[PDB]
Amino acid sequence: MESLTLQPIARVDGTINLPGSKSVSNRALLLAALAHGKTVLTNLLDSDDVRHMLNALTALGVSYTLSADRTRCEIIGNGGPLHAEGALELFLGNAGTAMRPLAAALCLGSNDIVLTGEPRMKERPIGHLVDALRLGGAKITYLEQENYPPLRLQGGFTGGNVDVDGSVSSQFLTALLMTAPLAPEDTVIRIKGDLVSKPYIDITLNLMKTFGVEIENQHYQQFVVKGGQSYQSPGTYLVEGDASSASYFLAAAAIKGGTVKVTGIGRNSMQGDIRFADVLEKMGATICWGDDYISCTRGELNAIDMDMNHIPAAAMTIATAALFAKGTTTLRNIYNWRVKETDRLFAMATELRKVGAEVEEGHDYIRITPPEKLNFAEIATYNDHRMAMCFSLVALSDTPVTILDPKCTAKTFPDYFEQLARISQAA
Ligand SMILES: C[C@](O[C@@H]1CC(C(=O)O)=C[C@@H](OP(=O)(O)O)[C@H]1O)(OP(=O)(O)O)C(=O)O
Repeated sequence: MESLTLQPIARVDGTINLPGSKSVSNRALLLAALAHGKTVLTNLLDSDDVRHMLNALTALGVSYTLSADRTRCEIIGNGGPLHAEGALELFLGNAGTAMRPLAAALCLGSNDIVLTGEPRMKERPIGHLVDALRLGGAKITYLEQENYPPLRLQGGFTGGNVDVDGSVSSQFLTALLMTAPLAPEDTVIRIKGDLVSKPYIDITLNLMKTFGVEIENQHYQQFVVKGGQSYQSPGTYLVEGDASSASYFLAAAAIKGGTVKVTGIGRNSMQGDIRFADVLEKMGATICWGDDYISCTRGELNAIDMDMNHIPAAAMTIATAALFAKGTTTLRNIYNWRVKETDRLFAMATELRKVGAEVEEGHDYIRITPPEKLNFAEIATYNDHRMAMCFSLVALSDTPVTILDPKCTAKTFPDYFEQLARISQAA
């Protein structure tokens, strides 16, 4: 068991050029692979989730080249649905943005492919997506627990009337949206009830349009898609910096700045997590917006009580930032934290108490009352990059913190600790 100990950080200040967005990167790679023509992606993220998508594309026969730092990728589009037979196994780590989208996309035409991943991925739900794909004609088999990967895909999604549950993950709808345009028949996707993580759907539609396809969005309750379309290379495409990864650095400034500026995202970003900056502002920090940067400057930090369903990833960062705020913070409507890299409500509550907070772990919310002063803890990270990054903020205090399995940040941000160190100042 590897670990990293962070000594107290007296002040943070500086500029971070953000690693590429994981959400945009994996959507762009799959759309580029399906598209006609050569796509050149720049500012692509190099992290485990992207690497698993790249390996899957290699396995499927897609040709591409990567620059030395793996942030520039020249992809030769397949000009249509990807194919493989013989129950070829694609190992997808714990990448939801590879597992959910490929589970749908590979249902086009005939195929015989198995999708699997790390143990935790076999515990992340996918039944709502499988139900929807089957309504459209796909043949899908659960090889282990019903409603979870691994899956054996045998093709057959032709389109039609498809209902999909949007209450647990927006990724199921995302996967259907990217797939349906290439199906032979038109598809009408009806959302059953609620839709969580709605901003990620806007990221999907934005990327689909960049690749030549638009659909009819009826108030997010129903989506009308014309079949028989084709994705087309947009030529060179710049991947946005990752707004979820930015959250740690902006929160660091709100706690212990200084001014921290992150570049690669700005007021025009398509990512929902730039709204994390509005939460810091509500807590008392000062935010500056640019075309290609967001900056945060220390002001004060007051507790808040907010529904965080629109920024589930960055919301975790408020849970540790809350340790430094005045008052009790409550984060609501975040049930799906439970079905991600780990059950994040259980994990966040457990680790927060270790550094001294009094915490109520609600079924779909968390309430945090900070201690007068933090104490040292060895933080468990649950194979979850975000637990490691969130708890790194404990060091913006008088106490060091030890983070177990620090390399788990590689899921989306291999260089996280060096980047936090870059803005950490002793004076
Ligand atoms: C969970 C995480 O990020 C998810 C990425 C994502 C997307 O479509 O790009 C949508 C959200 O999932 P949901 O709709 O289920 O809330 C995010 O939480 O990772 P993932 O890609 O493995 O699912 C994360 O990085 O924290």
